[PDB]
Amino acid sequence: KQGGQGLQDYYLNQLRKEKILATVFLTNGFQLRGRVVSFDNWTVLLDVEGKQQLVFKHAISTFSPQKNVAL
Amino acid sequence: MKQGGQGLQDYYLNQLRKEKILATVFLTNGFQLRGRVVSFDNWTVLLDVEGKQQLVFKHAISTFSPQKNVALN
Amino acid sequence: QGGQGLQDYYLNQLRKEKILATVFLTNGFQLRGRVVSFDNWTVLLDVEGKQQLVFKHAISTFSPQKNVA
Amino acid sequence: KQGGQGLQDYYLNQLRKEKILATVFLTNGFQLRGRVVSFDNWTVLLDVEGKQQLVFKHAISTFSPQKNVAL
Amino acid sequence: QGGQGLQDYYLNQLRKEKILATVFLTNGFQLRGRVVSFDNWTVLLDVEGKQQLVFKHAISTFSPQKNVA
Amino acid sequence: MKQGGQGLQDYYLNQLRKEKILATVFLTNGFQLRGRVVSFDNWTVLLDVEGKQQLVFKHAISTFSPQKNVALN
Repeated sequence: KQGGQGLQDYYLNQLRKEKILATVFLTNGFQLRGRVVSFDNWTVLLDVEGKQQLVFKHAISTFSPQKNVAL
Repeated sequence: MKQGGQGLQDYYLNQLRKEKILATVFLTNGFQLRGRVVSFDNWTVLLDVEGKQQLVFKHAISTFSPQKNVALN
Repeated sequence: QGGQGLQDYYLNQLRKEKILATVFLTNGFQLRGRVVSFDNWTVLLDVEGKQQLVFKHAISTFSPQKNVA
Repeated sequence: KQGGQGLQDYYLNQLRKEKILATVFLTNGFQLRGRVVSFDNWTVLLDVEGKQQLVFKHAISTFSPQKNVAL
Repeated sequence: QGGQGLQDYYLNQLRKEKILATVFLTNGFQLRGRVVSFDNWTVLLDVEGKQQLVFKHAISTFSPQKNVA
Repeated sequence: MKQGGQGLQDYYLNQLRKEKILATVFLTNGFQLRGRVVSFDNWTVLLDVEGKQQLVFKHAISTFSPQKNVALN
């Protein structure tokens, strides 16, 4: 649903469902290693060693997963 | 009853607000705040930091890092 | 009139009460002044009697000298 | 016309009409000293010592005029 | 389907032609890879067989090894 | 015939494009390019830099600095 974010929504939903570990590079140069708990259009909820991280997507540069998502 | 595509954001910040959970807020410029959520809209967050008020624009916010986890659904 | 009531109210109180505030930019640069006006994208600041038009996308935080009610 | 940019459009139009010199601080830390030739919603056209500068507004931090605009 | 025909066509050619490209981020950081997919906000890159989901707001420029027609 | 609020931008980049005027393009990260406009839409610019193609996102662009001034109206 909602066009122009089919890749984005699918990919983050795969990361979350598959519990794939990923490095999330922020545009400020900081980085987090975690699993996707949830997302909406503007934010992602992360688990980093049992603590919760709410990351704004405008702050995100890259997702780097441990293993690839099936397309 | 929600504006689509911001249900996670709105709920989480509201949970942070209602529970008055202390959080470290990392800004995109590398600055950081330790405080509690007083209010929010679509574009800004109002923080309580040691009894002083900080109005933070969400575009400048990178991460919310809470002291206690928020209950989801 | 939008989903922006917190921001509009707060900047409006800062203006009306003439509260002095430090405005930290995403630059890491900062301005210390009073708000004269704003719309959705900009704020007009008074800094030692001189006018500064700051874009809101460039702004990080408003830090007021005294709290807004 | 066009609500929520009454301050912005008026102020930049005053700078342009009045030919007031201003320092334009960019969010990258660079700065230009010039006069407003034109603007739309996303850009400003600047004159800096006789040469033209097209500045994107998303790149602009602050306008600092030599003299104040009448409100 | 928008005002975004240049961008959509170009990334689509890069993908179809399998052109290797350097992707410079607003970070000053860079990625060297191939485009697997994109939507309006993200691009999927192949970097040495590993997947990188890069947000378009984080991207500065695409620099292709060979020109697109 | 124009999309409101981008008449200056669209005209100027099109003039730069039609005249093939050489320009220095300063990016927000401090990087810079010297080239000519091949194409643009709302979100990107295509550059010719010494015969090589550069697709620049407009959000990463700070300034266009032209070699020759563009004729306005």
